[PDB]
Amino acid sequence: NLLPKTFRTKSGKEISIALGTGTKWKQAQTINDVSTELVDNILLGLKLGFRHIDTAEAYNTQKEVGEALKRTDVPREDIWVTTKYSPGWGSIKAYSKSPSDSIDKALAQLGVDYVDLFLIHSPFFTTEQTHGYTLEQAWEALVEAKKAGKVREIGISNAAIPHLEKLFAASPSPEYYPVVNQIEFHPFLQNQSKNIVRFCQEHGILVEAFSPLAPLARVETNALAETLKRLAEKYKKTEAQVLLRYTLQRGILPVTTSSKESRLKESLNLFDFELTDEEVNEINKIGDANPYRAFFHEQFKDL
Ligand SMILES: NC(=O)C1=CN([C@@H]2O[C@H](COP(=O)(O)OP(=O)(O)OC[C@H]3O[C@@H](n4cnc5c(N)ncnc54)[C@H](OP(=O)(O)O)[C@@H]3O)[C@@H](O)[C@H]2O)C=CC1
Repeated sequence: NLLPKTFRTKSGKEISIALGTGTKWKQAQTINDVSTELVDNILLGLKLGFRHIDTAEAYNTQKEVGEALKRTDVPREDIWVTTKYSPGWGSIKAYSKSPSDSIDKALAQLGVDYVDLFLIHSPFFTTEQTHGYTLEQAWEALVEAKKAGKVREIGISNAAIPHLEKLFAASPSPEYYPVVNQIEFHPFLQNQSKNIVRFCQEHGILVEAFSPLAPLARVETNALAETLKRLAEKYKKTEAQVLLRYTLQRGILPVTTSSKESRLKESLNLFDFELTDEEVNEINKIGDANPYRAFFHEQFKDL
C-alpha cells in the first residue's frame, strides 16, 4: 500500500527497499579484485530479507553483486537488480565505449541473463564524456535493450523535469517511457529539482530516494533530531526506521546502505508501524525549513 507505482521480481515478488552498493562501497574501476567485505555485506542483506540491490557501472561493484548472486541461496528470480550506465563526472569519462556496451558489460559482470532495472546514471554529461552519445542516444540503447529482454524496466537517475521530457520525446511509444527516477530525497531535500516528486508520480514514474538517512548520516546538525527521537520513542523504532517509513509513506522507494548487521535488519522492519499524516507533515515542514543537499550542487543550481 505504500508505492503509487511499483514492480515485481521475475518470480513475482514485491520490489523491496534497495541495498546500496555505491557511496562508501564504491571502487576504482580498474580493480578486478572482489571485495570480500562487500560480497559478505550483500549476502548478509539478502539473508536478512533485502530483495533489491542497487549498484552502478561507476561503483565498480557489479562484480561483487555478481559473486553474491552466485553464492546466495535466494533464487535470482526472487531478487530485483538495479544498475546504471555511468556517463562520467568532472574529470572522469564514461567507462564504457557506448551505452549499449555498458548494458552488455553489466550482464557479464553481474552474471545474469537480464537486469530488472537499468537507469541512465545522470543526465549531466557531454558526448565527450560518453565517447559520442547524447541523452536521446543513450535512451535509444536502453529502449533496444528492453525490446531485446536484456532489461525488464528502464529509467533514469538525477533527472529534472526537462530531462524527463526529453526522454518521453525520444521514446517510440508510451511503453518505452522512463518508469523510475532515482533522486536524492530526504526531509531536507524533498524535491531534488523543481516539483520533481509530484511530476514523476503524476506521470507513472516511481521515485526512488538515495541518501534517505542524510539527517542522521550526513549533516552536522540535524534539525529533525527531537522530532525523530519522539517518534522513535513512540513507535519503539529507531530514528533511521522512522525516516525510511516516512520516505515510503511519501510513495518513494528508499535506497539505503549500512555495513552493520543490526542496521540492515532494522532497515527492513518497517511494516509493523505507520506514521500519522500529521507526523509525516511535521517531518515535511521542519525538513523544508532546513534545506540540505548532499550531491550535485552545481548541476541543480538552476533547476
Ligand atoms: N543515483 C545516484 O547518483 C546515487 C545513488 N546512490 C545509491 O544509494 C546508496 C545509498 O546512498 P547513501 O547516501 O549511502 O544512503 P543512506 O542515506 O542510507 O546512508 C548511508 C550511511 O548511513 C549510515 N546509517 C545507517 N543507519 C544509521 C543510523 N541508524 N544512525 C546513523 N547513521 C546510520 C550508515 O553507516 P553504517 O554503515 O555505519 O550503518 C551509512 O554510512 C548508495 O550506496 C548508492 O547505491 C547514492 C548516491 C547517489
